[PDB]
Amino acid sequence: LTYFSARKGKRKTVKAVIDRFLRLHCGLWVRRKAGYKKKLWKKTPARKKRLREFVFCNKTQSKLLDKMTTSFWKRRNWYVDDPYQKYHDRTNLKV
Amino acid sequence: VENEAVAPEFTNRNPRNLELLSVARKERGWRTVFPSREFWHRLRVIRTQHHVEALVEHQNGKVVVSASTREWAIKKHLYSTRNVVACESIGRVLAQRCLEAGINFMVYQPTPWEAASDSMKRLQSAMTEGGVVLREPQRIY
Amino acid sequence: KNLGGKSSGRRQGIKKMEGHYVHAGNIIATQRHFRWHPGAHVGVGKNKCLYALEEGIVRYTKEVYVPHPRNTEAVDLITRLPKGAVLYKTFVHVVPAKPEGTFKLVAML
Amino acid sequence: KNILVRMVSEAGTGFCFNTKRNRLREKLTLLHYDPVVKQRVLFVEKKKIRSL
Amino acid sequence: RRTPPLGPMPNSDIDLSNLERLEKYRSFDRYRRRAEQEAQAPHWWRTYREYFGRTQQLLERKQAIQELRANVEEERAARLRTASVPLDAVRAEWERTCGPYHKQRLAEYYGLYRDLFHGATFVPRVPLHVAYAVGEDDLMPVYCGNEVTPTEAAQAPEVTYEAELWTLLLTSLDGHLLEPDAEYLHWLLTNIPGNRVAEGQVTCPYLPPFPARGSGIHRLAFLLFKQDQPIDFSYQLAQRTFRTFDFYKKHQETMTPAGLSFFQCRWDDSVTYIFHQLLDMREPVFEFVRPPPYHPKQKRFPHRQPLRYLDRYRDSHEPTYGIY
Amino acid sequence: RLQYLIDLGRVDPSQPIDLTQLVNGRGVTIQPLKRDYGVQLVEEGADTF
Amino acid sequence: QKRREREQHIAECMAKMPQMIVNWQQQQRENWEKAQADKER
Amino acid sequence: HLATAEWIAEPVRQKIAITHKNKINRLGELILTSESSRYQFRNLADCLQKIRDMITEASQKLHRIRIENMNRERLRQKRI
RNA sequence: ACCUCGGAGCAGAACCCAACCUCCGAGCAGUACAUGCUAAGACUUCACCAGUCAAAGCGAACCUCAAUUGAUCCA
Ligand SMILES: [Mg+2]
Ligand SMILES: [Mg+2]
Ligand SMILES: [Mg+2]
Repeated sequence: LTYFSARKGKRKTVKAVIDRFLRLHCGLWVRRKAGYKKKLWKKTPARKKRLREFVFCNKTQSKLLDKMTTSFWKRRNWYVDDPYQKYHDRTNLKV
Repeated sequence: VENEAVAPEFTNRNPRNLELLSVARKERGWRTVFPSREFWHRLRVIRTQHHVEALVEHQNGKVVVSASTREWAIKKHLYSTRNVVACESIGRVLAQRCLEAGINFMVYQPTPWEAASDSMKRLQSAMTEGGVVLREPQRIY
Repeated sequence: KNLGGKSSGRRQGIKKMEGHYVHAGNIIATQRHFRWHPGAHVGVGKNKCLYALEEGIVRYTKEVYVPHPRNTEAVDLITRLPKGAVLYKTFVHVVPAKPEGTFKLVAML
Repeated sequence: KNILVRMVSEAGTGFCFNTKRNRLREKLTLLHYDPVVKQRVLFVEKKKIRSL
Repeated sequence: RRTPPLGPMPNSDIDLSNLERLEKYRSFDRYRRRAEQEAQAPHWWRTYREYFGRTQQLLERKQAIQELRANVEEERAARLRTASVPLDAVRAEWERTCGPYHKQRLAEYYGLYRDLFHGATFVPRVPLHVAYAVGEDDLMPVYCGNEVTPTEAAQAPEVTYEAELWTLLLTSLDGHLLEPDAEYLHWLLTNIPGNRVAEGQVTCPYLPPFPARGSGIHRLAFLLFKQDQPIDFSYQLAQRTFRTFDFYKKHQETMTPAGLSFFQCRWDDSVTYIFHQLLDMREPVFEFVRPPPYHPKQKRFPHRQPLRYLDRYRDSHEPTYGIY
Repeated sequence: RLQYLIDLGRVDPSQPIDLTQLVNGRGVTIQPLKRDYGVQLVEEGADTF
Repeated sequence: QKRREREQHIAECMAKMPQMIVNWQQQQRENWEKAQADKER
Repeated sequence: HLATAEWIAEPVRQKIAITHKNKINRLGELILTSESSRYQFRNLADCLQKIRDMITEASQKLHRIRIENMNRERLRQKRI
């Protein structure tokens, strides 16, 4: 990525990352599964049910996506009727 | 009140308790092997050379209710202990014996030739007309 | 002139050895042909994989194999046997740990 | 040899689903299940999507 | 590294050199028979069972059936399969001959012996008959293991049995509210002359059965005792509680059990009447509570799980707002 | 939160509570860039209000 | 109005459905009879 | 207390006194709860809605029990 | 000559194990149209991506085969 831009001297986000992923405020990245809309005629319904899911990301995938976006994308967002809003705070972890 | 000192956890040690709430486990497994062990009560017909025999069992193999023709009460009113009349007779007798045992649901699983025998169709018609449903309610999870 | 044969290991075999506590739905063992058969409280997938249907402890036994009468392969294998000959297989059982619920006092009406 | 066709529901409409059928046999009509009507309904095939 | 088998291996003795000289299972059914026999035998490997477990009679019977098959309508009816059986004769003669062993099976299956006598099995020789009055027309009979409502069992039953002293006992093997071991009796009539019941010393008088709501299905024991020498004995549920084992231990010298009939009860509205009216307490209501579902330990990064994973581990389904 | 602000003198309930009074009591920080369109009341703490 | 036209159209087609199913299964039996009659030759 | 409730009609008090008899106390009190929310407004509203549902429905697993009752009546076929 | 996928030996008994090592194969076909929708718990080709299995539930009846395949963007 660009660590220091030529105009501002700031970091830049990679906009592929924003275009594909969802950062929850607790640090979890949500994604969509690869091939969830390809060749559905030859996939069993169990597999199609698996592909139509919002799948969390790895730890190192998560840290790779944190480094590729900026602090704007890491921020609390109090939207109006947000579908994912109950998934931001992390309930009831025992580490 | 001394009278209403109730333990917070009721203990019912009726063996047939959980099976009559249709809550108790059936042995779900055994899919490569005949017959299925998934029942609470099984009706097992034993047709020997000479005698027709009818059992009602648990999964334990504890025979709950039997009716054989090797029994003077039923044998003497019969012509031959092995024919279709023997099976209709042992179906009436078995069904009447099972209503008074508080058993209302068996499973009968025959081989596909014993299914299409006349004497077991007559046995099943005797059981169903007697008052016993030959199909268990599902387990409530 | 020997092309192909570069397939990797399937990583099959037993996942829960005997004595292991097992929760409901755990895969006990994945096989490619029936090395182990489902016994008490053990289910089978389309891939011949043995999973668990109750929570309990896995046990392996040796039992009499009596196939379903509509299974003409194994049934035709039966009728060729001599008169004492009885087939055995190894089965997998889950001995269920918990009771399936208790009665508890709710209210003194 | 086979064709992937779409099947359009006759009622509770706008519902399609794809099937395979031979190049040579007739135009399929089926009884599939509409989750919009939530019933089994005749579907009629309307367009071949791809000759697999 | 082979270790040799402990006992004999199966399929050893039949394993010969000439299989084609050995006659085979032509069928499926014979293999199922032999196979079940080998299932029931004790083995040395680990099996499923380890973990989840006079002359005048034959004379009159031979002449009786020989006279029975000789009639032409019996043969003609039986070959046209329109012959039937009188169920009543079979019922009463079953009450006479081999009924006691079958009532022994039903008492062993319903756990009356492991609970009522700590495993001391016996045989109910006396064909006892108990029935509850259902109005004035008909009456609900008590056979071994029946279902009878506590409305039908509101009033003390009619007891008839063909015999010649006696002590009759009713208990509720499971209906005890406090102790998981004892049982509330319902009526204990003693020193009974012959086969009339009313002239018995009513020591503990009749309660109806009271199973609590949602506490499952209860079994209720009618013991009937051969008494030799007439002995003297002895709505508070601290007073209806005893155990039939160590009760019978005090009196087993000149008294032996001779009759059973037991039945099931569930809740009914009459049991509301029993708890409120004549016991004078609030009724306890039970519910069958299943154990909470296993979920594994929650991870920081639940890799590849769906988004539903975060809901397995929450406890409120309402928007929490935190410090704001 | 708002009961908390009223108890500690930071928001005077004997006057109208506009958004300026929640800002000047520093009860709520709202930033119009980052496109906050204001405050939403939240049912948390409805009992004991 | 969009919702009413869709809902009305679905309700009409569903009113016409069971007759179309019975006609369809009769056509299936014609494929049974004609198929098996073509099997004989 | 269901018996003294002037604000429910007498036939509706009988229908409630019969259908919801498993909620009625020893003291004749219809008792009904809600633990569906963290907010006691929403649980109180759930309780009151249960009551209004009982009056509107009162103004205007079973299968096993059907069979066990039919067989209990087949053994009831025993007169004097 | 090959390049991807699967079976067997090497690699004898949990898993894994190479080679321009030894032998077979695959790039489909057939049936069904609830091959619907949901969902505990798991396995996993040594990562990831992909893959697999699945009870309970709602709704209904009363898939075989080993491989049988192709990401993203764009149309
Ligand atoms: Mg290989
Ligand atoms: Mg390799
Ligand atoms: Mg791995």
